[PDB]
Amino acid sequence: PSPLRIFTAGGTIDADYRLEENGLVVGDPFVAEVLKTARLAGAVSIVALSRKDSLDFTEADREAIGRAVGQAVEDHILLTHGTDTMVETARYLGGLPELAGKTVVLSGAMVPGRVGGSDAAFNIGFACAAALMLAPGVYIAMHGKVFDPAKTRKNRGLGRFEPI
Amino acid sequence: SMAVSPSPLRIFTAGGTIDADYRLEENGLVVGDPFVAEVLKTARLAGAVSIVALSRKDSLDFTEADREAIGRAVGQAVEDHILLTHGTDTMVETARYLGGLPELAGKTVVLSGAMVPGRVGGSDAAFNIGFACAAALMLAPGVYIAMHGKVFDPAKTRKNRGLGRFEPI
Amino acid sequence: SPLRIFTAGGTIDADYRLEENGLVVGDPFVAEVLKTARLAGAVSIVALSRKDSLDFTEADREAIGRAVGQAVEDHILLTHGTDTMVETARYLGGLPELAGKTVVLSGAMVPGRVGGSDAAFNIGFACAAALMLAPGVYIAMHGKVFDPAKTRKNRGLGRFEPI
Amino acid sequence: SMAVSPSPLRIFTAGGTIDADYRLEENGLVVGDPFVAEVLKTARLAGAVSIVALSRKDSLDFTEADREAIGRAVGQAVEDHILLTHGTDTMVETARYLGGLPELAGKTVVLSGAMVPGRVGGSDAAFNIGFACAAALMLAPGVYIAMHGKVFDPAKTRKNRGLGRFEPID
Ligand SMILES: N[C@@H](CC(=O)O)C(=O)O
Ligand SMILES: N[C@@H](CC(=O)O)C(=O)O
Repeated sequence: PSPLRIFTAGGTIDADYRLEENGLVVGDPFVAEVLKTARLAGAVSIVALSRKDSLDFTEADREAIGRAVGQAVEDHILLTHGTDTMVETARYLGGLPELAGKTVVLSGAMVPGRVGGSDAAFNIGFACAAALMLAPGVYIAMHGKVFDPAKTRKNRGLGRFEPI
Repeated sequence: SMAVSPSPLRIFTAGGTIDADYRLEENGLVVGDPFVAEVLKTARLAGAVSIVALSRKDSLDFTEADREAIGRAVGQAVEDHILLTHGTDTMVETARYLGGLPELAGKTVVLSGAMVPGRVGGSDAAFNIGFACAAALMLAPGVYIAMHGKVFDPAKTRKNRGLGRFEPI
Repeated sequence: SPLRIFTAGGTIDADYRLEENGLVVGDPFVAEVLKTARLAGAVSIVALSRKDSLDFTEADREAIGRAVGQAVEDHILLTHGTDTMVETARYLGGLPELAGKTVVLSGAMVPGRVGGSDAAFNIGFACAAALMLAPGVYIAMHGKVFDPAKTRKNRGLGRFEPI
Repeated sequence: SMAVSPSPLRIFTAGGTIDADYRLEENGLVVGDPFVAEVLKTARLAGAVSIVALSRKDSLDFTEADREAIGRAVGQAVEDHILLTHGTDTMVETARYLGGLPELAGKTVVLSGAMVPGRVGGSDAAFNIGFACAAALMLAPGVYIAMHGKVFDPAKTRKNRGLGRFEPID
């Protein structure tokens, strides 16, 4: 496979329990736990960007994410991210000429990887393949399919991303 | 019409380490229920995936006749995107055989599995199932092995039993 | 001897809900642990509450006492939040109608449905305690037995400790 | 002085299904590292439990010699509360053997294990470890099997291989 760069921006996928909080915080990146047992053949590296809930991201934050992705010489990019503003980040990156040669896939999980019954590990496998296999562009890989960010919204009534 | 989600992927299960499960009776692992069905239960899929049983043999005990029946089931599917979960010991044999079937020419057919049973701690299974479902949807028509976060050409691949990996010839 | 298990909620039973963007008190985790415990003996589970123990009032503890008093069983396990486990245990230890019973409170500092949880160990340990201890009221946590009158939850330490 | 938590329990490990783990070399389960150590890492214990490896043979491979070596290790512990994790197939034989040693008269010695490996989904292991730790602390001196959420008298217990359960002899 082509070299894959993974950026971690936080989200439910990375949530972990803290006694002090009496609840979940955004913890260490769950993608690193999945890849530790994936027996990878190829070149993959993981970079920490942010440990935020995506609800708390500003236009400034999205701009910083785009410049960070442009710092990678890799042409295949996975960004793990909260689902609540995944569409906004993806649309923002889709507009950056500097990223036009890259395949950039955003993913995450509706249930924390550290909670029972999580979609995280499946989503990570699916999104790593998507980052390696899709043509240049910006995509959301969730629910075992590929979404066009310009034509996607998160439907909270369904608990899924859906096309517009 | 209101939007209908397609179900473009079909999964077949042929057993293998991925599906092993502990049985008191035997004091060890047997080939059990398909682990791929457990991963997809919590994957919050937009579509559905039809999962069909073909076999629960060890991939070491496959004959001509077993490989031929897998070819018919895959050939008869309406879907053009197919994942076959399978033992790793003879995954190359099965993949090479399916490569020779003109009836599969318009289909993307991916074989995958796991070096560690899904029901054992520290398993590659869930990652490999996500990666392989993506590969089955995104690769051009052909027959592939998706393992170790990469895609292998069956004609140019062997299983290294001692090293626990697929590798190039 | 027959064991009766009451569930009053707590961290042990927390589960994720998409609606909440976080944890809520979910179904009792003790039922998931006992499902695979291959039990030989008579055990039954009753739902009492799904609160964070922080929201428990005197009336809440009173309802819990009457429910335990409805059980003919002499071996009782109560799963519960850790934050007011001492208050509930002290209240039950004052009820003459429960004097013949061994009543053990337990729970977990990490939710059973979160990785790295003490829940399953705590449930095994507490079920043994409920069956093996003399009549009384006890907290079983950290692999030992606490006397409620002489115990506090030290949030700085993250453990129950003697006073 | 400031309060010191005692460590009144010692754990010995003799193998068994509880400790099984998958090995690619073998294309199956072997007796791996002691699973009790994994349970106690996340148990938030007040004390500290010393865990001592005695054996990794399958319980069916135990000799008289092996049982004797286990009795000498248990007898030499200073702790009066002892848990021995073990295979279920010959747990009764090891338990009966220990029950005959005068050296163990003042100790509460509990044998436990699991019908399903701790590293396999749906395992009884973690429950059984919590139960057995409590049993080793709370039971009077003697030798016991703690399985299925109850305490067995080794002299009046058999392993039902078919049902994967310990049962009384009535
Ligand atoms: N509030 C979370 C929701 C999620 O990731 O599913 C986030 O956007 O970070
Ligand atoms: N806040 C929780 C803490 C715990 O159970 O550990 C409760 O009392 O419900």
